[PDB]
Formats: sequence, structure tokens, C-alpha cells
Amino acid sequence: KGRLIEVTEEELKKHNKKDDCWICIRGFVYNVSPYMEYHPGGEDELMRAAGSDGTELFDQVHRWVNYESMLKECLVGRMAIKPAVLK
Amino acid sequence: KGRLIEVTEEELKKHNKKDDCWICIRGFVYNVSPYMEYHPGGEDELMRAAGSDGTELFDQVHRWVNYESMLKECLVGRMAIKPAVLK
Ligand code: HEM
Ligand code: HEM
Repeated sequence: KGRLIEVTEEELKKHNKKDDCWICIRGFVYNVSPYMEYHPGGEDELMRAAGSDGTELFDQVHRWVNYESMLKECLVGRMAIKPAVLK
Repeated sequence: KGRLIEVTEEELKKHNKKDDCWICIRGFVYNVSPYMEYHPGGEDELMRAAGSDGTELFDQVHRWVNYESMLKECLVGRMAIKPAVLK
């Protein structure tokens, strides 16, 4: 139970510390704390997106990196949507 | 004295509550708590950037709003930089 969740922005922003770092990329939310020590660009760079939507930063440095496959085991879930999104 | 300070990432993240809400826009840090009740987009929207760098969110909704003049009385200071930034 509880493998994949809906993530509100309020929830996402709680996870803004190195040891508890969530980032949203294209609506998918990942727990990148276990990846911190491996990121080729270093920890400080990854932390620029801590607790936030990292899509723009990600796209400005390496748009084609296969994050979905690399981070699959760290997938938290998906960002919540406003009902109007579905109009 | 003490009107403008250097703001670290650690310090910025502490000011994440509605009554003590700091937002960084383009390196400038503002305590927006007094502005909460006036923001045309409402309080929830402004809270999306609480205790964080709000530049991307700000630019996604109203790039041209004159925040420097509007929020001048709320200016905390500037984000810290690493020495390497000055190379
Ligand atoms: C969202 C904030 C991120 C920032 C600011 C960032 C920044 C960087 C930077 C500066 C580099 C070195 C690029 C260069 O010197 O050309 C890099 C490399 C790399 N990063 Fe990130 N990164 C972010 C997120 C991620 C994430 C989430 C992943 C993994 C899913 C990732 C995987 C990689 C990979 C695979 C490389 C090496 C690409 C190559 O071999 O050329 N990055 N990153
Ligand atoms: C922190 C400094 C900010 C200032 C000084 C500011 C100022 C303003 C102003 C002047 C408007 C009305 C613009 C108009 O007349 O067309 C507005 C609306 C709005 N604001 Fe902000 N804002 C700030 C931050 C933010 C942030 C960070 C967000 C998003 C997280 C946001 C979300 C919105 C939204 C959604 C609207 C209504 C936009 C629309 O319906 O087109 N604001 N704000």
C-alpha cells in the first residue's frame, strides 16, 4: 500500500533538505536524497531544485537525461492538479 | 543599522510561514508577510514560493511586475554566493 501518492505543492516544499529532498520533474515527484551523492553535477546543483519543480533547471542543463529510468526506484508519485486542468 | 543582510539558503528556508514569509526573486530577498493581504493573486499563490526562490514562479505568471519598487520596504537583503561565482 502507499507506493505512489498525490503530492501537493505544500507537501513537496516540506522536502527541501539534503537528507529529505523531493523534486518534481514534468509532474513526476522523486525522492532524490539517495541520488545526492551520485549526481554528476554535484549536490549543490541538485539542491537548487529541492522541494520544488525542477523541470526548468533540468531542461537548461541536460534535457535528455533519462531521469524516469534512473530514478524509478525513488518515484514518490505525481503532482496534484487543479480540476480546471481537465477542461 | 541591520537593514540589509546576507541571506543563506538555510536562513531563507526557515521563513516559510504566512506570518514570517521570505521569498527570493532574482537574488533579492523580501519578507512578503505584510503584502499577503494585498497580493492580487491571493495568499495561497504567494505561499507557493514561501521560504524559497520564487523567481521561476514569478516569471511564469507576471514577469514584468515591478516587485523591486512595490516591495522596497520589505527588502531583507541578498542571497549569499560562493566565492567561485566571482571568477
Ligand atoms: C534539477 C536540478 C539539476 C541541476 C541544476 C543539475 C545540474 C547538473 C550539472 C550542472 C551537470 C553537469 C553538466 C555539465 O557540466 O555539462 C549535471 C550532470 C548530470 N546530471 Fe544533473 N542536474 C539536475 C538534476 C538532475 C537529475 C534529477 C538527474 C538524474 C535523474 C541528473 C542527472 C545528471 C546526469 C546523468 C549528468 C551527466 C550527463 C552527461 O553524462 O553528460 N541531474 N547536472
Ligand atoms: C513576491 C512578489 C509578488 C508581487 C509584487 C506580485 C504582484 C502581483 C500583481 C501586481 C498582480 C496583478 C497583475 C495584473 O494587474 O495583471 C499579481 C497577480 C497574480 N499573482 Fe503575483 N506577485 C508576486 C508574487 C507571486 C508569485 C510567486 C506567484 C506564484 C507563485 C504569484 C501568483 C499570482 C497569480 C496567479 C496572479 C493572477 C494572475 C492572473 O490571473 O493572470 N504572485 N501579482
